[PDB]
Parts: sequence; structure tokens; C-alpha cells
Amino acid sequence: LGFLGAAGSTMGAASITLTVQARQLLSHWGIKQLQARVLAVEHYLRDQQLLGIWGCSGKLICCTNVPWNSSWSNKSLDEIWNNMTWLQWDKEINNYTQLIYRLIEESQNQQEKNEKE
Amino acid sequence: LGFLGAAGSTMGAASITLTVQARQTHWGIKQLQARVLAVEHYLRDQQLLGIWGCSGKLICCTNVPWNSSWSNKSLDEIWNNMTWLQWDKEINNYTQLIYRLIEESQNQQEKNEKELLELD
Amino acid sequence: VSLGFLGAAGSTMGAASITLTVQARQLLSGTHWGIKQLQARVLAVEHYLRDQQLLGIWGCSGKLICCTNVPWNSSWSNKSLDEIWNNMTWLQWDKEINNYTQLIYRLIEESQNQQEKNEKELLELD
Amino acid sequence: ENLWVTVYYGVPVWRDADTTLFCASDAKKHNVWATHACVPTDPNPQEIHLDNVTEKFNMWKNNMVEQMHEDIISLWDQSLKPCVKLTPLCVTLHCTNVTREGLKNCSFNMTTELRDKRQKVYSLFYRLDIVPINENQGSEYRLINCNTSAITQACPKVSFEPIPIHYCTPAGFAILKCKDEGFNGTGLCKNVSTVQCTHGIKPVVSTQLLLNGSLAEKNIIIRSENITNNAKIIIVQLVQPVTIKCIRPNNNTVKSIRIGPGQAFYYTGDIIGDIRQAHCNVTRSRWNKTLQEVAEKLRTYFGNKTIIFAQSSGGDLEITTHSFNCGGEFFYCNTSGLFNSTWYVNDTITLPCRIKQIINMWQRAGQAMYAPPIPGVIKCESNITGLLLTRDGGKDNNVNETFRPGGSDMRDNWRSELYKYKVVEIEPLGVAPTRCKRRVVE
Amino acid sequence: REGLKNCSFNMTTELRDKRQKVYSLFYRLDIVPINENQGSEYRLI
Amino acid sequence: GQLVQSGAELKKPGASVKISCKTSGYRFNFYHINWIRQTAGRGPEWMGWISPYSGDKNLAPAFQDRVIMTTDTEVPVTSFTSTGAAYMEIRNLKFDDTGTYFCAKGLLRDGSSTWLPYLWGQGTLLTVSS
Ligand SMILES: *[C@@H]1O[C@H](CO)[C@@H](O[C@@H]2O[C@H](CO)[C@@H](O[C@@H]3O[C@H](CO[C@H]4O[C@H](CO)[C@@H](O)[C@H](O[C@H]5O[C@H](CO)[C@@H](O)[C@H](O)[C@@H]5O)[C@@H]4O)[C@@H](O)[C@H](O[C@H]4O[C@H](CO)[C@@H](O)[C@H](O)[C@@H]4O)[C@@H]3O)[C@H](O)[C@H]2NC(C)=O)[C@H](O)[C@H]1NC(C)=O
Ligand SMILES: *[C@@H]1O[C@H](CO)[C@@H](O[C@@H]2O[C@H](CO)[C@@H](O[C@@H]3O[C@H](CO)[C@@H](O)[C@H](O[C@H]4O[C@H](CO)[C@@H](O)[C@H](O)[C@@H]4O[C@H]4O[C@H](CO)[C@@H](O)[C@H](O)[C@@H]4O)[C@@H]3O)[C@H](O)[C@H]2NC(C)=O)[C@H](O)[C@H]1NC(C)=O
Ligand SMILES: *[C@@H]1O[C@H](CO)[C@@H](O[C@@H]2O[C@H](CO)[C@@H](O[C@@H]3O[C@H](CO[C@H]4O[C@H](CO)[C@@H](O)[C@H](O)[C@@H]4O)[C@@H](O)[C@H](O[C@H]4O[C@H](CO)[C@@H](O)[C@H](O)[C@@H]4O)[C@@H]3O)[C@H](O)[C@H]2NC(C)=O)[C@H](O)[C@H]1NC(C)=O
Ligand SMILES: *[C@@H]1O[C@H](CO)[C@@H](O[C@@H]2O[C@H](CO)[C@@H](O[C@@H]3O[C@H](CO)[C@@H](O)[C@H](O)[C@@H]3O)[C@H](O)[C@H]2NC(C)=O)[C@H](O)[C@H]1NC(C)=O
Ligand SMILES: *[C@@H]1O[C@H](CO)[C@@H](O[C@@H]2O[C@H](CO)[C@@H](O[C@@H]3O[C@H](CO)[C@@H](O)[C@H](O)[C@@H]3O)[C@H](O)[C@H]2NC(C)=O)[C@H](O)[C@H]1NC(C)=O
Ligand SMILES: *[C@@H]1O[C@H](CO)[C@@H](O[C@@H]2O[C@H](CO)[C@@H](O)[C@H](O)[C@H]2NC(C)=O)[C@H](O)[C@H]1NC(C)=O
Ligand SMILES: *[C@@H]1O[C@H](CO)[C@@H](O[C@@H]2O[C@H](CO)[C@@H](O)[C@H](O)[C@H]2NC(C)=O)[C@H](O)[C@H]1NC(C)=O
Ligand SMILES: *[C@@H]1O[C@H](CO)[C@@H](O[C@@H]2O[C@H](CO)[C@@H](O)[C@H](O)[C@H]2NC(C)=O)[C@H](O)[C@H]1NC(C)=O
Ligand SMILES: *[C@@H]1O[C@H](CO)[C@@H](O[C@@H]2O[C@H](CO)[C@@H](O)[C@H](O)[C@H]2NC(C)=O)[C@H](O)[C@H]1NC(C)=O
Ligand SMILES: *[C@@H]1O[C@H](CO)[C@@H](O[C@@H]2O[C@H](CO)[C@@H](O)[C@H](O)[C@H]2NC(C)=O)[C@H](O)[C@H]1NC(C)=O
Ligand SMILES: *[C@@H]1O[C@H](CO)[C@@H](O[C@@H]2O[C@H](CO)[C@@H](O)[C@H](O)[C@H]2NC(C)=O)[C@H](O)[C@H]1NC(C)=O
Ligand SMILES: *[C@@H]1O[C@H](CO)[C@@H](O[C@@H]2O[C@H](CO)[C@@H](O)[C@H](O)[C@H]2NC(C)=O)[C@H](O)[C@H]1NC(C)=O
Ligand SMILES: *[C@@H]1O[C@H](CO[C@@H]2O[C@@H](C)[C@@H](O)[C@@H](O)[C@@H]2O)[C@@H](O)[C@H](O)[C@H]1NC(C)=O
Ligand SMILES: *[C@@H]1O[C@H](CO)[C@@H](O)[C@H](O)[C@H]1NC(C)=O
Ligand SMILES: *[C@@H]1O[C@H](CO)[C@@H](O)[C@H](O)[C@H]1NC(C)=O
Ligand SMILES: *[C@@H]1O[C@H](CO)[C@@H](O)[C@H](O)[C@H]1NC(C)=O
Ligand SMILES: *[C@@H]1O[C@H](CO)[C@@H](O)[C@H](O)[C@H]1NC(C)=O
Ligand SMILES: *[C@@H]1O[C@H](CO)[C@@H](O)[C@H](O)[C@H]1NC(C)=O
Ligand SMILES: *[C@@H]1O[C@H](CO)[C@@H](O)[C@H](O)[C@H]1NC(C)=O
Ligand SMILES: *[C@@H]1O[C@H](CO)[C@@H](O)[C@H](O)[C@H]1NC(C)=O
Ligand SMILES: *[C@@H]1O[C@H](CO)[C@@H](O)[C@H](O)[C@H]1NC(C)=O
Repeated sequence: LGFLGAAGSTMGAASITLTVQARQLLSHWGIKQLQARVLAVEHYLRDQQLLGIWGCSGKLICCTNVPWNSSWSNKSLDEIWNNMTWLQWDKEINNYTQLIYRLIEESQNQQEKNEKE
Repeated sequence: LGFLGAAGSTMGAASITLTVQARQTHWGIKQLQARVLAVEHYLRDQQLLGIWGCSGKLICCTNVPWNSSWSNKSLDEIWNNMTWLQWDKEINNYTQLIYRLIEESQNQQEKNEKELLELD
Repeated sequence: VSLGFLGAAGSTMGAASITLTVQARQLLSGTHWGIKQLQARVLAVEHYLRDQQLLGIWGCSGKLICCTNVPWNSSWSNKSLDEIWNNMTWLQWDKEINNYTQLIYRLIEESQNQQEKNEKELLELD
Repeated sequence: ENLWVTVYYGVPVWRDADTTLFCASDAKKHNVWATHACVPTDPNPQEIHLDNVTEKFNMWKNNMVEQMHEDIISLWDQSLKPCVKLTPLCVTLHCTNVTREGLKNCSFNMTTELRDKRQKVYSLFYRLDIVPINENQGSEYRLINCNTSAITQACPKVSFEPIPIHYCTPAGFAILKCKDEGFNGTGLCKNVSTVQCTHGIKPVVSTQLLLNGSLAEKNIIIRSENITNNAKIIIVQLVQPVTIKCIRPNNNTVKSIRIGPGQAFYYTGDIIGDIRQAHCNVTRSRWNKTLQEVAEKLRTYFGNKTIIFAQSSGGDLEITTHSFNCGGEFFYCNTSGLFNSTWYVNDTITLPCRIKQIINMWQRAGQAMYAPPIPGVIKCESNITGLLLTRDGGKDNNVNETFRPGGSDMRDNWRSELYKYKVVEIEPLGVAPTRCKRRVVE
Repeated sequence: REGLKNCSFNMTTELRDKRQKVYSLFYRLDIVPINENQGSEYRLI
Repeated sequence: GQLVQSGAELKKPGASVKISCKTSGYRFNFYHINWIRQTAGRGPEWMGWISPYSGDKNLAPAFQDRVIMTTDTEVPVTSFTSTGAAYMEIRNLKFDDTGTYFCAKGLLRDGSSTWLPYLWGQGTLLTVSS
């Protein structure tokens, strides 16, 4: 356990510790200290804004309506969840991450239109 | 359209664009103040939504009845004949009152939901 | 009819639950001087977000009152509900469990993560 | 029909607001405006046209102007803090004529690296920078700043060249821009659009003519808080630029002396070749065309009175002459050759100029700067973009009106670029009645 | 009463090479005698 | 919490008596102070109660014309405890009034049963004789 103690663990095993890293994202020279404090806040809020945009706010794990594109990865769920770390996983899809994020946002926009009816 | 592109449109027409608008040494000091200011305004609005129970939604229905003294206009008169800018002026003296009523209703709702769960 | 900010502080915990929104609101709202004002503004934001960080992790975000799946431990308190809700202020209560506050928080976080893991699995089976 | 309160977020509502703005600049000597500190600009800036929106603008109440003025002064002051203090420079000077009397050859005891030693220095000074000491011998002089302020040398490594500055607004706030083809900076604007930042604005400083600014799209635009009140400044924006070319023909030889540990003073040791007065050239045909067009538009406010242009009535050099920064040298030019004209409806102009090394751009008591001389021949060209005019009131004679250049308020230069912008706060929350009622448990 | 003394000194001027003679009244509390104790010469505290 | 009472004394018929009730270890103003009588020929009987917070009292119909209740202003010891006293005066004493008198502390600050006499003092004897 401990902060990032799961970093070398399998992606499935690591999911048991998500709350461990979710916490402690928050907490002349007076200016220097404030810039760092603001930066910690901005990064925290940046991630929270994305979750709000995706409709995932308030959840550690959030399912979406976006289908997986096999070109992002052809690996099976068993290979991904039990034979990889999250660090390795991010590298494999590092060039598709921004695309995936945009697709989630588009899917939420369609959902909002349907909820209005 | 775009950011605030709906501002001249009617209140009803504007409702489709809420998703779009939901988004968004000397110089270094001013940038620090700018960054703090942007954060305070983002959180100010989220603070109210979280209290109201409306968080995560662009449109949130409540249990507070409309008071005709706030406006005597029919829904067609409001939603299709006005901009949000015009509407904001009409209820400018009642907006804080409405906010308090929403908050009171939320606390009563959650208290009642707690009691229902206690009985199960 | 409001008691005002902290007007409920002397009230019983059950009565105090009526006024939670009074306290929840204004957490953000309430040159030598210029720097002090900037520090005050940043601090208020950190304070507000600290509590929200915990609520988002607990799944309690967006709610004034949030029920959980964590059982009460009699070692934290042996009091009956009437002894707590009708006979105490929140100020007294916080002191009674002050040593267990962090312990409880970790248990809530663990329960939330397992709950969401299970909710995903239930959906995967459908 | 039971109506219920419904909460909306992302609502297109705004109100006028005063905000802190920050600079942005395109990626790229050291610049005095410290634009390297600025946020990189978006490679493709966004603008949103607002249909069915009419908004009130008032360039004279626009607080972006006052904020920009403070930014310009603050940057200027910071740039001088590391630079040489020249406190030792203020000492009795003994002066003679050089080898127009615009220059004098002065001798003085300057300080040296060691406190025990002094060094005689000969240098050229402009007569404008010097005040005689009333011994009535005519040989003893002092620098003009000595009875008012300490003077600081500008660093030779810092350029005064203007760089466009984009003013950007914090999230939750936005800038509205007026797009009307002709707009006098006040009243309602029919075509309104929203931008995150302004177009880049050059921090050009001038006293009578506006240089290197934006042009009017179709017609000359005349702006004033109140035309009838002659006290108010009139800002005129031209459709087409008039090129002004300026030169300092003298070949200055620049020499330097250490005046203490870590410090040095720069001065002109001599001039090579004949000494000649600085001057600027404005094309006569373009200028006469320009004045006529300005007169035709001014005439529409005055009941078809004859339009007379005239030179400034008097006062301080900073007011009575056109000033600008060219090559890092500070010019003062006599514009009476430009503004001497009358219009009855029915080659080049050469303006003499003088250069000062001692300046006070913001007209602040207790402050002064010494510009170092720039070696060799100095040449530049600029576009006259607009005019600053005032009017002579107090007369009931309806035959004519008289206009004169310039004014004391430096902030009016910023207004010429900022008149089209307004800062507003965005308020995403609002409430309105609907038939919808919130669902509850059981 | 010795609440005040009339002091004289050569003060600096706008120009480094020039000096001016200044006469001024000072409160005795701000004035300290030179340790030579001549009684005619003083310095600021 | 603890309650103590004025010691026993002998009275003549028709005499008035005043009984103190000093308290400690709890906030005096947070709870009702009850007075309860017991006699051999009657058993336990209520004399009603007083709230030090509002000064409000509820006297039983039997005693409304003969019993007066008052309280002292509380003096704090800790932020959550204080000291103070309640007093009861009985006028026109009869031989029928002989017996043990008790002072008692209210049960809860809220809920349906706030005034119940959770803590009792030792009680003292009142005697009437001619
Ligand atoms: C500060 O601290 C004080 C002291 O702790 C707090 O006061 C307590 O507040 C709670 C609020 O709920 C009180 O609970 C209630 O108690 C009453 C008791 O009845 C008495 O008080 C009445 C006050 O109006 C009074 O009317 C009664 O007497 C009159 O009427 C009777 C009947 O006709 C008559 O016989 C008398 O002669 C009088 O004419 C009587 O003195 C009780 O009635 C209440 O019951 C309702 O509410 C509960 C809870 O919801 C509910 O369960 C019941 O079914 C019912 O609906 C209720 O129990 C408590 O008694 C107060 N304590 C004291 C010592 O006074 C105060 O609130 C604190 N302040 C702050 C700011 O927090
Ligand atoms: C209105 O707009 C016009 C057009 O933009 C402005 O005119 C242009 O202004 C620029 C900047 O002054 C000018 O470019 C310079 O040309 C000079 C020609 O002699 C150069 O000497 C100069 O470079 C030197 O100065 C720079 C100052 O920042 C240094 O960064 C640079 O390194 C040079 O200095 C070094 O080299 C010289 C070599 O001689 C040496 O003496 C120095 O000590 C140092 O070592 C620039 O390249 C354009 O030529 C101008 N354009 C025209 C058509 O004239 C005009 O100024 C604007 N008006 C106002 C009021 O702002
Ligand atoms: C750098 O600095 C040095 C030092 O200041 C300058 O050298 C001095 O130059 C001045 C002339 O400019 C010399 O002045 C002359 O001094 C004579 C002697 O002074 C008597 O009085 C002084 C006290 O005041 C005594 O100390 C001294 O012993 C003498 O008893 C005067 O007689 C001269 O007077 C005549 O000229 C003045 C000019 O203004 C007239 O007003 C008088 O009426 C009269 O005609 C004169 O004052 C001085 O002596 C020099 N000092 C030294 C140490 O040599 C340098 O010139 C200067 N360098 C530069 C480039 O400025
Ligand atoms: C650090 O890396 C090692 C090697 O990858 C991890 O070892 C593996 O740990 C898991 C448990 O976390 C073991 O899983 C179990 O395997 C048995 C069969 O051996 C099975 O019956 C269980 O149901 C379960 O799947 C796994 O075998 C083990 N691998 C090896 C090769 O021993 C270790 O867990 C890593 N540590 C962390 C904290 O992630
Ligand atoms: C501003 O306008 C004046 C007047 O038109 C310009 O003056 C002209 O400058 C040129 C170039 O220096 C002069 O021509 C040269 O004169 C010398 C004289 O010895 C000769 O040897 C060269 O062969 C050449 O002919 C010209 O005579 C002069 N005109 C006048 C009336 O003096 C000036 O150059 C303009 N300034 C700028 C920056 O354009
Ligand atoms: C600094 O010196 C100059 C030159 O002697 C002074 O200039 C004159 O000042 C008077 C007022 O005291 C004005 O009426 C004159 O018009 C000034 N003359 C010119 C040519 O500008 C100046 O006042 C002195 N500054 C101070 C603060 O005493
Ligand atoms: C000063 O004015 C001249 C025109 O008189 C400007 O140069 C012309 O600008 C237009 C528009 O960009 C171009 O189409 C022309 O080709 C330019 N002419 C030449 C000869 O290059 C010039 O840019 C203006 N200067 C400033 C600083 O705005
Ligand atoms: C700029 O344009 C505005 C709008 O046309 C002018 O303001 C109006 O001027 C007329 C002049 O007769 C007045 O009757 C109106 O009442 C003005 N309107 C308002 C809202 O004040 C303004 O005068 C023009 N400015 C200049 C310098 O010409
Ligand atoms: C524009 O300026 C004129 C001139 O100052 C103002 O009119 C004058 O107002 C004063 C009273 O304040 C009168 O005594 C003058 O007789 C007026 N002059 C004329 C020519 O009528 C005018 O009010 C200003 N307009 C605005 C909108 O402020
Ligand atoms: C200004 O004067 C200097 C000195 O005469 C000129 O530069 C010198 O020119 C001679 C002859 O070409 C060269 O041998 C020297 O090496 C030059 N000196 C330097 C430092 O470069 C200079 O060209 C003149 N400027 C103008 C515009 O004529
Ligand atoms: C600007 O130039 C004009 C024209 O040279 C100057 O006006 C002259 O000033 C001198 C001053 O001694 C007078 O002798 C002339 O009679 C004036 N000419 C006219 C036609 O009046 C004017 O003073 C200059 N401005 C400045 C600030 O120097
Ligand atoms: C322009 O208007 C002025 C008045 O504002 C006229 O001035 C008068 O001119 C006559 C000569 O024509 C003189 O005798 C007067 O003394 C002048 N008056 C003032 C108040 O100075 C001037 O003549 C007019 N110009 C034209 C071309 O008609
Ligand atoms: C109500 O509380 C009275 C005072 O005790 C204090 O508060 C209680 C809730 C505990 O926290 C205790 O440790 C404190 O000292 C009690 O005297 C009274 O009996 C309580 N009433 C009931 C019904 O429990
Ligand atoms: C509307 O507001 C007024 C405010 O005085 C109130 O009296 C009235 O009861 C309210 N109406 C409803 C239906 O709540
Ligand atoms: C609200 O109050 C303002 C004055 O503060 C008044 O001008 C406006 O008309 C009022 N609005 C309504 C709807 O009564
Ligand atoms: C209750 O607390 C004790 C420690 O006091 C702990 O050992 C026990 O496991 C706890 N029970 C639960 C269900 O958490
Ligand atoms: C908390 O622990 C300390 C010892 O570390 C103890 O003195 C104190 O009484 C405890 N608090 C409670 C409410 O049990
Ligand atoms: C400079 O020359 C002028 C004549 O042009 C003369 O009046 C003046 O006295 C001269 N100055 C000196 C210091 O010789
Ligand atoms: C100024 O005078 C000194 C001393 O005579 C001389 O060396 C210097 O060259 C002169 N400067 C000019 C430009 O004549
Ligand atoms: C001013 O213009 C007149 C013609 O209107 C002309 O005669 C006169 O010489 C001009 N003055 C100057 C200084 O150019
Ligand atoms: C000031 O200077 C004069 C020069 O003659 C001298 O006599 C006097 O003593 C000086 N005063 C002081 C206080 O040193």
C-alpha cells in the first residue's frame, strides 16, 4: 500500500487502490510559494473538470458509451488487466489519449441532448 | 454556434447551447492573480450547484414552486419572447431569494430520503 | 427563520441537520495589504477543496447527507442514537471521536472503491 | 398549471466588470516591455459573432485604458532598477560652444573607480538638457534634472522598440468587441463579437500624432466625449496612413567612462562631419488631402463653419511639440508646418526637430531618465495613423472654428486602440419556471 | 531652558562641488555633544 | 452530573418553606429541573418542572396555587459544564404535605421525553408539626 505502492501492480490489482492516489492530490518567496499552491489546485481541478465534462464526476470508475477501437490496441482484456501495469498501458496508448478524451466528450454531448427530451 | 453565441436568441432556443457555454516579473504577478480569479469563479458556481444537488447537470429541476410575484409571465412569454439577459433583469431582486428556497428544499429532501432508508 | 451562520452550533445534532446548507454556503465567500489578500483568497480555496476532495472520493459529492456501507464500531462510541442525536452538539461529538476521524475516513474510502468495482462487474455480466 | 423553479448552467448572461488582465504575445537587445514573460498566443485566435446583440460601449469610461497605463509605467520603472544611477553626474559644468547653438561642449569632474580620484570629462550635451547657473558669466551650467530629480541611465542593452501586446481575460470573463464599420467609441454598437484577447496593441508613445496604429476601414472617424465642450480631446482616426520619415544626420561618436565599481556612463565625445539639425519629412500632397478630409468630417458637427487648423498656443515642450522614440533617441518635433491651414469648402513638408537625453515621459515629478547616445546616423519611418486635437472655445463668432494639436493626458493614446473593447463578467447560473418537477425517492 | 539650540552646519547641495551653510533650530533631545566636551560642538543622536 | 438539596427542617402548619437544589457537572441551562414529592399516604407525585433556559414552568394542577419555582443564573466551569441552582417555594404547608422532596435533572435536550427526571438528588425530609 501507500502512495503509488500499486504502480508496479497489474492494472486489475491496482484498481483496488484508486482512492489511495485520489487523495493527497491536494496537500519574493511569498510569490513562489503561492504559485506552487495554485498549481496544485489547478491540476486537481483540471482533472475534475474533465470528469464533469465526461459525466463521470463523483466516480472513481466510470463506464462510457464510447466503443474501443481495435487500432488503439488489439490486446485482450485478460492480457491488459492481468499482464500489464498502468504505467505500461499509458505508453501503449499515449498517442491516442487525446483522441479518446474527445470522443468521450462528444458522447456526453449526445447524451445531454437525449436527457432534455 | 459558439461561446455566448446564443445570447441574442430566446431563452428556449439558448437551451441547446448550454453544453458549449458550460466549458471555459510584473506580468508574472498579474498572471498569478488571473489564475486565482479564474479558479474562484469556477468554484463559486460549482459550490451552489453542489448545495442545490444539481451538480453534474446542465439543467436541474427543483421542487420549489414558482411565485407569481417574481414574475406573472406565462411560460410562452418567458421562454419564447425573451433573452436570458432580459430575464436576468426581471428577477434581479428575487434571485437570492430563489437560491435560498432551493437550498432549503434540498436539505428537506435529503433528510426525508435518509428517513426512508432508515425504515428499510 | 434562519439562525444564521453557526447559529445551530449550540443546537443538538438532530436539530443542526436542518441548517447544513447555511454552513455549506459561504465557505468560499465568508503592497503589504495586497499580498495578504491574495494569500487569504488562495487559502479559502484550498480549505473548500480539501473537504470536497474527500466527498468526491467517498461518492458523497453533491449531497449534504450521505449514507455509507461502513458499520459503526462500538469502540468509537458506545452511545445510543438518542444519546447522540438528541443530547449532543456537533462540537461535543467531534471531540468524542476525534481520534477516530481519520480511521473512519479510510474505511469509507475503501468501501466506496469496492462498491464501484462491484458495480462495474454487475454491468459486465449483463 | 403548477410551475416550478428550474436551474440552468451555461446561461449566456453577462454584466460589466473590472478585471485583472494579463498579456499574451507571439512566440519569438532585451525589450523594455518584458514581453518574454507573456503567455504564448493561440496560433488561431477564436472570435464569436453575436447575432441579435446590441451593446453599449463607452471608450471614455473604459477601465482597460487605465489598467494599460499602469502596466506601461510599471514596466518602464522596472527596466531602470538594475541600471546605472548617475548620481555623480549632477555637478557644475563649464561649457563652451562646439568647435544653431543646439549643442555645447562641457567639462566636468566625473567620479572614478576609486573614491579618491576624479577625472575631467569632456562631452557634448544638447542645450535642452542644460540650465545655466545665474552667476551671469554664461560659462557655468547644470543639468536640468538637478533641481527636480535623481536621474537614471537607461541600460544600453535594453531596447525601447514597441512589441504588440495582446490583452487577455481570465476564464469566467470575456471581452466584447465592436465590429461596426464606423464607430465613434460611444453609444450602442450593432455588430458585437466575443474574443478571449484583444488584437495586439503596440505601446507607442507620442504627444500630438498617433503613430503606427490601426486604420479606419472606410471613413475618417472623429471621437470625443463631447464635441461641444472644447476642453475635451478629439481623437481622429485616419483611413490611410501618412508616412513620416525622420533622420538625425549627425554621426555621433560615443565614448564611455567608469564612474564607480560596476558602473559606466555613456556620452557623445564628438560629432564627425558637419553638425546638422534633426528633421522629419511629411509628404505635402498626402497631408493636404488628409487635412481636407478631416476638415470635411469636423465640419458636420459645427454647422458648416470654416475650419482653421493652428499650432499649439504654448506651454511645456512635451505638449507643444510632437514626441517619439526613434532608434532609442527621443525626438521633439515642431508641427506648425503641418497644422497651419484653413479650409473654406470651395513636394514635402520638412519639420525641424530637437533631441533630449533627459526625459520624463509620464510627467512625474521626482523622476527622470538619461538616455545614452546612439552612435552613427539614426533613421526611421513611421505611419501617422491619427490626430489628437483640441478646440478654442469662449468665442461666439460663428464664422469659423480653430483646432490645435496635442493634449496633456497620455492615456488618450491607448484609447485609440481600446475604444472597441469592453470587459464583461460571465454569469453561467440562472433560474426560470418550467412545468418540470424534480423526482424524489418514493 | 535648553529645550532648543540654534545649530549651524555645511550641508550638501544639488551639485556635488557646492556646499551651503544652514542655520536651524533643533530640540535638545535630538542633540548629542561631541565627546571632546568643548560644549560648542554637537552631533545628531 | 450531581444534584444536592437543602437539609431537612421542621415547620409549623401554614409556614412557608424554600428548598434549594444546587447542581454541578453538566450544563444547567440545557435541561429541565423537575420537582417530585413522595409521601406515605400518596406515593410519588409531580410538582411540575421549570426550564432554566426560558424560565418557563409547567406546574401540576394540584400545586399551582401553592408552589413557586425559580432558578439562578448558571456559572460556567468548562465549555460544556456549569454550576447553578434551582429553588422551590411551598406556601401554606399542611400535615398532608409531610414527606420527602426530590430535585431531578431532565433527560434530553431534544426528542419526546426531554423533561424526564434522569438524575435524582438524595432528597430531604420535610416535617410539619404544631
Ligand atoms: C438551547 O438549549 C435549550 C435547552 O436544551 C434548547 O431547548 C430545547 O429545544 C427543544 C426543541 O425541540 C425542546 O424540545 C421540545 O420540548 C417540548 C417540551 O414542552 C415544553 O416546551 C414548550 C415550548 O414551547 C412549551 O410550550 C411546553 O409548555 C407549555 O405547553 C404545555 C402543553 O400545553 C403546558 O402543559 C405548559 O404548562 C406550557 O403552557 C413545555 O414547557 C416538547 O413539547 C416538544 O415536542 C415536540 O417536538 C419533538 C421534537 O421534534 C417531537 O418529538 C414531539 O413529538 C413534539 O412534536 C419538544 O420535545 C426542548 O424541550 C428544549 N429544552 C428545554 C430545556 O427547554 C434550545 O432549543 C437550544 N437552542 C439552540 C439555538 O440550539
Ligand atoms: C513605426 O514602425 C516602423 C516599422 O516597424 C518602425 O521602424 C522600424 O524600426 C526598427 C527598430 O528600430 C528598425 O530596425 C532597425 O534598423 C536599424 C537600422 O540602423 C538597426 O540598427 C536596428 O538594429 C539595431 O538596433 C536594435 C534595437 O533593438 C538591436 O536589437 C539590434 O541588435 C541592432 O543594434 C546592434 O547593432 C547595431 C548595428 O549598427 C549597433 O549600432 C548597436 O549598438 C547594436 O550592437 C534595427 O534592425 C527598422 O529599420 C525600422 N523601419 C523603417 C522602415 O525605418 C518605427 O520605429 C516605428 N515608430 C515608432 C515611433 O515606434
Ligand atoms: C575639478 O575640481 C577642481 C577642484 O574644485 C577644480 O580646480 C579648481 O578650479 C578653480 C577654478 O575653477 C580654482 O579656483 C580658484 O582658486 C583661487 C584660490 O582660492 C582661494 O580661496 C580658497 C578658498 O575659497 C583657498 O582654499 C585658496 O587657498 C585660495 O586662498 C581663487 O583665488 C580663484 O578666484 C578667482 O576665480 C573665481 C572663478 O569663479 C572668481 O570667482 C574669483 O573672483 C577670482 O577671480 C579661484 O576660485 C581652484 O583653486 C581649483 N582647485 C584646486 C584644488 O586646484 C577643477 O577646475 C575641476 N575640473 C573641472 C573640469 O571642472
Ligand atoms: C510484483 O510482481 C510480482 C510478479 O509479477 C507479482 O506476483 C504475482 O502476485 C499475484 C498476487 O498479487 C499472484 O497472483 C496469484 O497467483 C496464484 C497462482 O500462483 C493464483 O492462485 C491466485 O489466484 C493469484 O492470481 C501471482 O501468482 C504472482 N506472480 C508470480 C509470478 O509469483 C506481485 O504481486 C507484484 N506485487 C504487487 C504489489 O503488485
Ligand atoms: C527631407 O527632405 C529634405 C528636402 O527634400 C531632404 O534633403 C535632401 O537630401 C538629399 C540627400 O542628402 C540631398 O541630396 C544630396 O545633396 C548632396 C549635397 O552635397 C549631394 O552631394 C548629393 O549628391 C545629393 O544631391 C538634397 O540636396 C536635399 N535637399 C535639400 C533641399 O536640401 C532630406 O533628405 C529628407 N529626409 C529624408 C529622411 O528623406
Ligand atoms: C528648475 O530650474 C528651472 C530653470 O531655472 C526652473 O524653471 C522655471 O521655473 C519657474 C517656476 O519656478 C517657471 O515659472 C519658469 O517658466 C521655468 N522656466 C522654464 C524655462 O521652464 C524650474 O522651476 C526649477 N524647478 C524647481 C522645482 O524649482
Ligand atoms: C505604413 O503604411 C504602408 C502603406 O503606406 C504599409 O505598407 C503597405 O501595407 C499594405 C497592407 O499590409 C501592403 O499591401 C503594402 O504592400 C505595403 N507596402 C509596402 C511598400 O511594403 C506599412 O505596413 C505601414 N506600416 C505600419 C507599421 O503599419
Ligand atoms: C457618437 O454616436 C452617438 C450615437 O449616435 C452620439 O450620441 C447621441 O448624440 C445625439 C446628438 O444629437 C444626441 O441627441 C443623443 O442623445 C446621443 N445619444 C446618447 C445615448 O447619448 C454621440 O454624440 C456621438 N459622438 C460624437 C463625438 O459625435
Ligand atoms: C457638452 O458640452 C456642453 C458645453 O460644456 C454642455 O452644455 C453646456 O452646459 C452648461 C451647464 O452645464 C451651460 O451653462 C452651457 O450654456 C451649455 N452650453 C451650450 C452650448 O449649451 C453640454 O451639456 C454637454 N453635453 C453633455 C451630454 O454633457
Ligand atoms: C561615422 O563615422 C565613423 C568614423 O569615421 C565611420 O566608420 C569608420 O569608417 C572608416 C572608413 O570607412 C572605417 O575605416 C572605420 O573602421 C569605421 N569605424 C567603425 C567603428 O566602423 C562610420 O561609417 C560613419 N557613419 C556613417 C553613417 O557615415
Ligand atoms: C514651432 O515653430 C514655429 C515657427 O517657427 C514657432 O513660431 C515662432 O516662434 C518664434 C519664437 O522666437 C517667434 O519669433 C516667431 O515669430 C514665431 N512664428 C510665428 C509665425 O508665430 C513656434 O514657437 C515653434 N514652437 C516651439 C514650441 O518651439
Ligand atoms: C475667424 O474668426 C475670428 C473670430 O473668432 C475672426 O477674428 C476677427 O478678425 C478681425 C479681422 O477680420 C479682427 O479685426 C478681429 O479683432 C478678430 N477677432 C478676434 C476675436 O480675434 C477672424 O477674422 C475669422 N476669420 C475669417 C477668415 O473670417
Ligand atoms: C445527556 O447528557 C448528560 C450530560 O452528559 C454529557 O453528555 C452526554 C451525551 C455524554 O457525552 C456525557 O459523557 C457528557 O458528560 C447526561 O447527564 C444525561 O444522562 C444524558 N441523557 C441521556 C438520556 O443519556
Ligand atoms: C409568494 O410570495 C409571497 C411573499 O410575500 C408570499 O406571501 C406568498 O405566499 C407566495 N406564494 C406562494 C404560492 O408561495
Ligand atoms: C428591482 O430593484 C430595482 C432598484 O434596486 C428597481 O429599479 C427594479 O425595477 C426592481 N425590479 C423589479 C422587477 O421590481
Ligand atoms: C471494531 O474496532 C476494533 C478495534 O477497537 C477492531 O478490531 C474491529 O475489527 C472493529 N470492527 C469492525 C467491524 O470494523
Ligand atoms: C485521544 O487519544 C489521546 C491519547 O493519544 C487521549 O488522551 C484522548 O483522551 C483521546 N481522545 C478521546 C476522545 O478518546
Ligand atoms: C556661442 O555662439 C553664440 C553666437 O552664435 C555666442 O553668442 C555665444 O556667446 C557663444 N557661446 C560661448 C560659450 O562662447
Ligand atoms: C571639446 O573640448 C575638448 C577640449 O578642448 C576637445 O578635446 C574636444 O574635442 C571638444 N569636442 C568637440 C566636439 O569639439
Ligand atoms: C501658413 O499658411 C499660409 C497660407 O495659408 C502661408 O502663407 C504661411 O507661410 C504658412 N506658414 C508657415 C509657417 O508655413
Ligand atoms: C562651514 O564652512 C566654513 C568655510 O569657511 C567654515 O568656516 C565653517 O566652520 C564650516 N562650518 C562647520 C560647522 O564646519
